[PDB]
Amino acid sequence: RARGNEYQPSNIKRKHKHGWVRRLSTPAGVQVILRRMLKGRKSLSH
Amino acid sequence: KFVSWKSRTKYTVKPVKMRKSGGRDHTGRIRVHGIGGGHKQNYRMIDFLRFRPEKEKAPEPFEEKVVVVRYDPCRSADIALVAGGSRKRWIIATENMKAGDTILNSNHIGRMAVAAQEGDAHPLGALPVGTLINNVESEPGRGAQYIRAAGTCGVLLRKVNGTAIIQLPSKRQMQVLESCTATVGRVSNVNHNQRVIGKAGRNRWLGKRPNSGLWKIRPLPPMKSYV
Amino acid sequence: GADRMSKWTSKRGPRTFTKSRGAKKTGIYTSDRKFVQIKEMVPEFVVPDLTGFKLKPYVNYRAPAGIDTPLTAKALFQETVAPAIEKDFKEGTFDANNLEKYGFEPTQEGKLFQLYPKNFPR
Amino acid sequence: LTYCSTRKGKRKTVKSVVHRFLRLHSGLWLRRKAGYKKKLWKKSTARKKRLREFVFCSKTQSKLLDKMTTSFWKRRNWYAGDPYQMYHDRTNLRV
RNA sequence: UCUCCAGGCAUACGCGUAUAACAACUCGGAUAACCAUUGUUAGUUAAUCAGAAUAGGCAAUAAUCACACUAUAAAUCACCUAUAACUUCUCUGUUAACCCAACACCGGAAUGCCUAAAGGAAAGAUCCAAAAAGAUAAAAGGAACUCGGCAAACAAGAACCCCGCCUGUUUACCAAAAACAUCACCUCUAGCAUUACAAGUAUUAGAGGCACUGCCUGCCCAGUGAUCACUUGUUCCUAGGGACUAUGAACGGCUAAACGAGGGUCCAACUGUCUCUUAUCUUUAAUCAGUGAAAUUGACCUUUCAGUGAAGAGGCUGAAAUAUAAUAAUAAGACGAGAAGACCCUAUGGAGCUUAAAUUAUAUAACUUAUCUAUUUUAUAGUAUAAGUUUGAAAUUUCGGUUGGGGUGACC
RNA sequence: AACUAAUCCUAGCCCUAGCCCUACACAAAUAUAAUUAUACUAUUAUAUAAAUCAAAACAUUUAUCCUACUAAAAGUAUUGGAGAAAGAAAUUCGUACAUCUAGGAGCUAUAGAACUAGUACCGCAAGGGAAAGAUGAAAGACUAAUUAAAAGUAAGAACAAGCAAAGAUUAAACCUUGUACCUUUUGCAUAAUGAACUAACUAGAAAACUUCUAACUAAAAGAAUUACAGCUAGAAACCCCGAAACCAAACGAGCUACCUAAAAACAAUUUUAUGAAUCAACUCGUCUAUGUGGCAAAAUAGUGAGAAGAUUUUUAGGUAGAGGUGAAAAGCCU
Ligand SMILES: [Mg+2]
Ligand SMILES: [Mg+2]
Ligand SMILES: [Mg+2]
Ligand SMILES: [Mg+2]
Ligand SMILES: [Mg+2]
Ligand SMILES: [Mg+2]
Ligand SMILES: [Mg+2]
Ligand SMILES: [Mg+2]
Ligand SMILES: [Mg+2]
Ligand SMILES: [Mg+2]
Ligand SMILES: [Mg+2]
Ligand SMILES: [Mg+2]
Ligand SMILES: [Mg+2]
Ligand SMILES: [Mg+2]
Ligand SMILES: [Mg+2]
Ligand SMILES: [Mg+2]
Ligand SMILES: [Mg+2]
Ligand SMILES: [Mg+2]
Ligand SMILES: [Mg+2]
Ligand SMILES: [Mg+2]
Ligand SMILES: [Mg+2]
Ligand SMILES: [Mg+2]
Ligand SMILES: [Mg+2]
Ligand SMILES: [Mg+2]
Ligand SMILES: [Mg+2]
Ligand SMILES: [Mg+2]
Ligand SMILES: [Mg+2]
Ligand SMILES: [Mg+2]
Ligand SMILES: [Mg+2]
Ligand SMILES: [Mg+2]
Ligand SMILES: [Mg+2]
Ligand SMILES: [Mg+2]
Ligand SMILES: [Mg+2]
Ligand SMILES: [Mg+2]
Ligand SMILES: [Mg+2]
Ligand SMILES: [Mg+2]
Ligand SMILES: [Mg+2]
Ligand SMILES: [Mg+2]
Ligand SMILES: [Mg+2]
Ligand SMILES: [Mg+2]
Ligand SMILES: [Mg+2]
Ligand SMILES: [Mg+2]
Ligand SMILES: [Mg+2]
Ligand SMILES: [Mg+2]
Ligand SMILES: [Mg+2]
Ligand SMILES: [Mg+2]
Ligand SMILES: [Mg+2]
Ligand SMILES: [Mg+2]
Ligand SMILES: [Mg+2]
Ligand SMILES: [Mg+2]
Ligand SMILES: [Mg+2]
Repeated sequence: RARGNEYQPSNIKRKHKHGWVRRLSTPAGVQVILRRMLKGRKSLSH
Repeated sequence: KFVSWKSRTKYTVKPVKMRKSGGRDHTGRIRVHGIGGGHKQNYRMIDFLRFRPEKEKAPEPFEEKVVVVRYDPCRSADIALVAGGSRKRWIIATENMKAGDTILNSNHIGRMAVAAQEGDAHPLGALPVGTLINNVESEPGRGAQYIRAAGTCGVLLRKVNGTAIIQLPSKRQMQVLESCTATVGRVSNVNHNQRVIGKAGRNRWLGKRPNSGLWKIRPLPPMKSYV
Repeated sequence: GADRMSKWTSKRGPRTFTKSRGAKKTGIYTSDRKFVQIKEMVPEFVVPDLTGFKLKPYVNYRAPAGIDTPLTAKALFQETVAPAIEKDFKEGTFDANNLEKYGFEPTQEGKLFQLYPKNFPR
Repeated sequence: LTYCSTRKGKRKTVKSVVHRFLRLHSGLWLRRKAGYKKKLWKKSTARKKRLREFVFCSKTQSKLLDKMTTSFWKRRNWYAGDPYQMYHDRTNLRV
């Protein structure tokens, strides 16, 4: 079949998989946020 | 995130909604293969301590009335709703139980042998040698754990002092205190083994997934040459 | 493919997603899915009578602006409290216990308008 | 070998050279004969005598041993009662 | 107004102003007109559509028009007892030709209603070439075509071999199958509870094999005198003396049918597959107008023949030919241009897999001695650890050289 | 007689020196699907770094990585498949520019920071990550000029004949001579690689011994060293781009594989009443043609398979790489 359409948007999935609360739930996720803060990213998470 | 569905603390005769596993654990990984889907089923809380005297009552032999013998999705054997006093409780049904029958549950250890009527629960001391029994309990007051499948009967081989030898359905001999409670007769659905599944789809109804498609003595040095 | 930079508002997402736009709550949602508005929770505008009032939006360009002197605790204290204590000290009828006589408030509890923590809006 | 060491930034001696060869100050190197302690029961008497001797090294071997050791091993040592006292110098060498 | 086409309107999810008007005509739409583009201004209005007090007691009786029935896979708060409270409308969603595919992509995309009352336009203009694509028609013949009846047909019928029992499943993007699964049958493991197996218990569960069905073959189960006596057998005590024996493995030929986009074969019919091609229409082509890519490219003022040469020459040697430039066609050459192709060899380059490679191996599982406990007259049992021994779940590392293709033997 | 272009100088940056810091800069909102005014539901880093790599393999081992004053002792003692390599201490020396905020034989728009910006854009996510600007004192003087100047074109197509030139010639072409460049192949090119062209950028680096030039000289050196003409100082040296891999920690199941929960769809026609039959919707993908930078990074057009079930489909959740899932294709996990 034709590929390239693997993104099937869903806001509930997006915020649950990559959101603020998800990232702060684990120390590894908190370190992800710290790295993005040190780089200066405007968007720390979804 | 997996929470077991077995979270009900109070005994009831109301059927309980069961969540299926698929063979996974609380971790979420497969631990047992061949488990998936099937028909949705409801759990009926069985009571395996036949001699449970009712609340606020003395521990003496009592009788119960058989309301109905139902079909159990969760078991090979069939269950019977039995009523006595003001209490209803599900139990395992023997070979010949019918609706409206009366079954005894006795604490008394007969000094002499007690006549064996199928469906009545007596201590193994009361029973005479050779009587078929089912729903045996390893330890007094523990609750039935053995011979509770369809059609399975255990023979009471011997009694000496306060100990009896029970031959389990696998022919493995077990010993227990004669104070332990057993139910006379074999379990119902005596012809459960004669069933024919017939088609692959019927097994998938029962929550069984297909098997995988995937398809050691070491000689000692003296024998290594001669292998 | 999602937009990460735009704000998260109730217009976006599924119907189940809802959130406020910053309006203060005026009531409670009780059981039975019922909204019960509370009269006290609804702000009431205290509007004065403007009849006979001489102050208008603008001022004469010929009106002199004064020297800027922001009000301080000392300035307030001298204007209000100092004369009373000074007069009482000369008469000798002054004691530490009765500072409330001159306007001191030992505690803010029981006041409709508490200075700290503030319990009234602007 | 190590030309520039991490800690001191210097050349390093190959200690396996220092454990097998003697440098005379004139520039010569001494060594033993390989196998002089091996299987003496099957060697001829003349062969054993040849093995026991101390022998000099060639110009290329001397050049290699010079590269593999640092200057400390090339200095004058004034040992009292040195048995090689006379062999640190060359006499009547025209070349 | 006419000609023709036949998935439309809502909701969900998603999207985020693409909605509408005006003004612009730079950019965007693969061209114009016009705007889906730029700028400015506007917009989507809900108490019904949509989103957003406490403690006890307690339940046998599906659904399918639920009646009759049959079934098996066994299948959806309430109600009651007390306690507490004793009149309320704020907040949020609502536009659109829209989403996922780098694109105004012949793709992907759930539900309800309906099938034209809703929604749309295959042709920028012209011309009627070759080749290429698609549709229709065919004199006589009817598989003579071809690896093969592939494709097509005014046909769409019959039959048999091989394989697999069957319906299913699989290599997203070169394999859909004879492979995998499958009921049935067989082997092995396990006598037990509060997170899987399982709120289960040998007619159960797990691991794995294998078509079933019926029919054959028959490893095998000390001898001899008969429930019975001696010789054996096995143990001991010393060749003697005691002690003790107490249906079915391995296999096969096929239920024998049914079924199959499986692999072969045959007959009938049918035909432009072919003898042997043709005509017409559409697409493309070509001319005109607008817009405008790609691989590729040392430089080129870029010929033929014979020789030379690595099987090899537009360019070298010798003869010959030869005003200059376009347009449309052909594919012999430019070892024509592109791919992560094919084959072989090399590296003291990798990686996957398997073991009977070497080194290890508190993964498990056993044990022994300590240690620590209890008891015990030295014994038992146990065990937050240490040291051993046995298993090996795993881990790490390696693939010397000479040997047409190997096999082998050899050799260094 | 000029188009495309070209020219420019400062925005800032680099390395040191010095110096601890104490900046923690309206209201409101935010850990709930962050930035949503109030109760529901409790809250919490990691046991030893590994491997690559060196040992021309690899298996003990392999500086820094993994820091505790400079210089000397000393690359010495010691350690090491005693191999590759590793490597002290005792013991001597050191008041460091001091003062105040300084300095450059450092860069100048392909440089110097990635930076005009962690933005635009790309990715589900972790993450990756750009490009560019130029008038004058005044624009409240109409936005400046400057340059046969790059390739590319135009002004101005071509004229038998040939690596395109050279010798020439009165004469551009005619006549004569002449097998492109680089890299390799055996020193051989009609071989084989590489190059459309222009501009900018784009690859040899160290002092043990040796040589040359000087100071002083049985002594030389500004402490620790060498010395039977030595010793001290100077000068003189050893490239760039490119794998498949390996390990550690994060991020991923919105695709796909399987599972859990809650839901949905299946007309008509026959039937022994169903993993039955015919055939739509729907799911799949047999065969052929087209397409082959396509409409499409797997499609179109026909033709076909299943189509009440081991069916299909929707929403949310789950299992993660030493792993997961697998009706085993070593298939699938953006
Ligand atoms: Mg993609
Ligand atoms: Mg999906
Ligand atoms: Mg198998
Ligand atoms: Mg207009
Ligand atoms: Mg345009
Ligand atoms: Mg519009
Ligand atoms: Mg607009
Ligand atoms: Mg609308
Ligand atoms: Mg695409
Ligand atoms: Mg219409
Ligand atoms: Mg046309
Ligand atoms: Mg026809
Ligand atoms: Mg014909
Ligand atoms: Mg033929
Ligand atoms: Mg033929
Ligand atoms: Mg055909
Ligand atoms: Mg099959
Ligand atoms: Mg099939
Ligand atoms: Mg498939
Ligand atoms: Mg495939
Ligand atoms: Mg098929
Ligand atoms: Mg296929
Ligand atoms: Mg098979
Ligand atoms: Mg088939
Ligand atoms: Mg025929
Ligand atoms: Mg045109
Ligand atoms: Mg020409
Ligand atoms: Mg020519
Ligand atoms: Mg020729
Ligand atoms: Mg020629
Ligand atoms: Mg042509
Ligand atoms: Mg050609
Ligand atoms: Mg080629
Ligand atoms: Mg080699
Ligand atoms: Mg190595
Ligand atoms: Mg190797
Ligand atoms: Mg290696
Ligand atoms: Mg190692
Ligand atoms: Mg820059
Ligand atoms: Mg940059
Ligand atoms: Mg030019
Ligand atoms: Mg010429
Ligand atoms: Mg080649
Ligand atoms: Mg999912
Ligand atoms: Mg139907
Ligand atoms: Mg069917
Ligand atoms: Mg069909
Ligand atoms: Mg069929
Ligand atoms: Mg599957
Ligand atoms: Mg296989
Ligand atoms: Mg294979």
